[PDB]
Amino acid sequence: SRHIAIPAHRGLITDRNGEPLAVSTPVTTLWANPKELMTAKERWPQLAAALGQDTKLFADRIEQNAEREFIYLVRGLTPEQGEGVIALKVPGVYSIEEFRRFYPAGEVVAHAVGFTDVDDRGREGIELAFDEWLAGVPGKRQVLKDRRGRVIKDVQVTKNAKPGKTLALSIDLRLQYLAHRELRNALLENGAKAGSLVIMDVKTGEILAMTNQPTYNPNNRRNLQPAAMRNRAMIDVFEPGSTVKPFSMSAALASGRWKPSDIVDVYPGTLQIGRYTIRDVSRNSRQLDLTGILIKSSNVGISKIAFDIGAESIYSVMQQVGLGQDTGLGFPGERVGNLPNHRKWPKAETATLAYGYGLSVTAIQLAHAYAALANDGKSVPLSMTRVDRVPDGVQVISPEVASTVQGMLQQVVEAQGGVFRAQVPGYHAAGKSGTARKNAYRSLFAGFAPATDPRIAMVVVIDEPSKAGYFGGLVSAPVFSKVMAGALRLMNVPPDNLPT
Ligand SMILES: *C(=O)[C@@H](NC(=O)/C(=N\OC)c1csc(N)n1)[C@@H]1N=C(C(=O)O)C(=C)CS1
Repeated sequence: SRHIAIPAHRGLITDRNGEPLAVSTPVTTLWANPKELMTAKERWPQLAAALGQDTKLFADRIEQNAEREFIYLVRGLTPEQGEGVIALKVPGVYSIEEFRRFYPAGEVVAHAVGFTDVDDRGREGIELAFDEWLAGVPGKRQVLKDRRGRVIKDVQVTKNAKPGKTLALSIDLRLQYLAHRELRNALLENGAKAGSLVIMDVKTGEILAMTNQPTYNPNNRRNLQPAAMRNRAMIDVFEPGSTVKPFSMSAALASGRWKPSDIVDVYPGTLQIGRYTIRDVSRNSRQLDLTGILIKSSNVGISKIAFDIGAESIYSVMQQVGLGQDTGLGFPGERVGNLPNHRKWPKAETATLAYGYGLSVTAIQLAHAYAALANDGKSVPLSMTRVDRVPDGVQVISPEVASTVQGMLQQVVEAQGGVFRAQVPGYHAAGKSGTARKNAYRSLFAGFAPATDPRIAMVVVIDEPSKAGYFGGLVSAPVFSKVMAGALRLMNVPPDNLPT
């Protein structure tokens, strides 16, 4: 009276410049027909020894499967060892060439690229998200096999196997390597638990780099730490704190009620709402301008503006920029987080929202929001694939307001008492630091550069540094500076810190 398969070649994954990130490698699979093996039991020990398996257990397996016409012996071998096994001429042993992925960049892009399971199907990262694109379609062979199950003849092919298609990611391996190295070093210098760093192109929406620590070698899937396998930029939610204040400020400027030169009274550094007390870390301020509120990261100052303008305006900005919103990336394990909403906002939620307490975002969401702000208020859809034709953006923040806030974030980095460690020598940079209290802290910095014409947005999240420095401007700001400094030269962006 059979229907055997023709493996499809799994589609190549490259970075944006064509560097291979996931490559299908030929392997040899060996299967057997126990009906033939039963006629050649004397050959089994030599075959067993060559496969690794135990002599008596392997013999027990065949004796147990004597009546079956197909069984698997082994599925992953090099074609070097596959040819060595084939040369034994054992009756009933047949071979099939399959594919197993190899990841040339390994740990550098393990979380973004992801990996494949035993069936060459996508399980994590891009491999999973674009499995349909990458997998291709297996084919159906037909062969004449007699009563013994011996493949005697080849009668027909029922379906032709179609290879998967190539996919170019948005990731720039040069930028990915830099962010990976700098984030790892920063975690070691701070003795931190974990970290994430994302770089995005503000003009096209492309994710140029996305790294997390700890990472793993997807070529070493020796069943490592599941926790280490977490793509934190997409699956871990956190309260963004001060890094969300530029969006609260954007709502204030768009309200018509506030200008940067306006003053807010933040004395004595605390603000009471019933049983709840809002508190600033530095409580030696009285009058602060809107830029000063961001520089000093005054929670009181941002709260007073929020009460004046209303939480609805702030909620609308944070929602439209994507905080706690679906990214559209289609990553099955990716987290949306949560953006609290109310019909009538009470005072406590208005203040906490404006200073980012009780909100849940991802590092990718936080970065995308900063990308929209940097892109004069236009939100460009997120993309993990190279973008050749840029989709239309949505104007989420008015150009004037976004431009004004950009200037304010530049003063945060450049002005007296600002986050000078986030300065990117040679360029004008802008950003906002954050420190979230979980005696353990999370240190954040989000920003963009060059301020004169933003090109790149970046988010640096370091979880639980355990050394002396713990402020976002101390722990995460230097990482932004180091990575931003390298990324601008790697993209050949002209330095904008020039003389007047
Ligand atoms: C801004 O992020 C703000 N941080 C906080 O208010 C919090 N803890 O203070 C240490 C917080 C917000 S949500 C949560 N669970 N905890 C001020 N920002 C910074 C900064 O690093 O930018 C400071 C200079 C100190 S606190």
